[PDB]
Amino acid sequence: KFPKNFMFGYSWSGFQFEMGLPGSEVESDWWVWVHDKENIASGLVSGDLPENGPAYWHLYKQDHDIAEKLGMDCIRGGIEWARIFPKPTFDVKVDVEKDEEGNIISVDVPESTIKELEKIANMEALEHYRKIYSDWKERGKTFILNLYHWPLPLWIHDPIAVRKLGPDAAPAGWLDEKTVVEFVKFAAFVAYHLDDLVDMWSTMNEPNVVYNQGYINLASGFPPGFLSFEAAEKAKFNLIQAHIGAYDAIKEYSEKSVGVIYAFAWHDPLAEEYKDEVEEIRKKDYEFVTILHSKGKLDWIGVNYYSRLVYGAKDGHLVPLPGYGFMSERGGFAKSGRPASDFGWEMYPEGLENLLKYLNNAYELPMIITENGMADAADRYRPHYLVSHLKAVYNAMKEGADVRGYLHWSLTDNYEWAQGFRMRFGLVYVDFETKKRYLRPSALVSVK
Repeated sequence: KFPKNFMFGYSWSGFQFEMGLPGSEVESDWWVWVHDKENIASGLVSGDLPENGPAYWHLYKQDHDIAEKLGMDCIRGGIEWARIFPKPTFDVKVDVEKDEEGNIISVDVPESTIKELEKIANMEALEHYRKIYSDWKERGKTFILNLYHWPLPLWIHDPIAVRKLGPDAAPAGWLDEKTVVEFVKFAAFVAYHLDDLVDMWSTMNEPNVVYNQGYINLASGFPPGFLSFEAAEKAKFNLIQAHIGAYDAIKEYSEKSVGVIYAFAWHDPLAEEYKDEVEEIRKKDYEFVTILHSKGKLDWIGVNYYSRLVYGAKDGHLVPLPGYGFMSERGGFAKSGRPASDFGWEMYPEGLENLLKYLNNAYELPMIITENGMADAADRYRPHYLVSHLKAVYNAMKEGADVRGYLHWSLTDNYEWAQGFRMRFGLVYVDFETKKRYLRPSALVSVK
């Protein structure tokens, strides 16, 4: 048994879910990126398109109904910046204070600025977000809103251009210090308008995945797809600012818990001799969260756990080894003998149990499993994945970890970014031609 107040649910993100029937469609850096001819042709993206997705924007009522009757009481979803401000906000001026080193101290966004923003915002789309959030909230359920889930406005980031001409030649995204301010406006705008429907906030989702995959692991098919550690560091730095600033903006219009949602790989030493060196890596990997903790800008943490990384020696440097964790064979078995998801991600509930105790000891904050699931078209392993991983959470809690819920990823199949639709994470299958929902048997583990 889990505590009386422990929430069960799921999570969705705008890009992967909203689009699917005409009307839905929204220009963003990511959109352009998955439509780019060069990218599709070179195999760097699936060539699947998000406008062929599950169409949640229209079909949210059914999905909610399904989740409800599956006993779910909490959803964590998003709102898409590029959907709310298709047109730039730069001309709506705000007073911004900076120190010597070039840090952000404040960004005043009064009620009047919100009104000036209403003029150029898509209030049509905002109203639709209300309908969607209300549909769930008025059922007497909990909702968590996450402000950023990767796509940016085209007027913020043009990844094609950035890649061909370099960041000085186009809207550079999280490389332009300007982008942080505009995001802050966005945060305040959203707080002001939607707080009545939100129980808890998250400034952003997996920002570590964004800066690392976009500017270092080119193989990932993330934008803008060019190699530079300096770029990565800079993007990381501005994402930290964006969080801090958005935290202050939400607080100025809401009295609720604000946190962040983060990609927590569990790191494991192949051999006992590396144990120390691997803990050093844990620190570096989670540093993003460590930082925000130390500035007092985290009321809670969104844990997103899937698999692990195993480190060993190669030609003298210590690196993450193939055949383990996220680097296992797709639809096969890791070296450990654990099976892997269709994404080639090892099944490793142990990691989550270890992780939660690590994060509780390190931060002593309230946590929610804001993402946990697997790509399994066949529902071959999902049922065990679920039950094993819930057991892992339950164990961590017994040893003192403060965990207030679990949100699976996800209710329905959706658009797994550069991998298209071949990665299906849903407890509910979706026929992307008919947009029809059919539950996988694993969905009934949840009816409990």
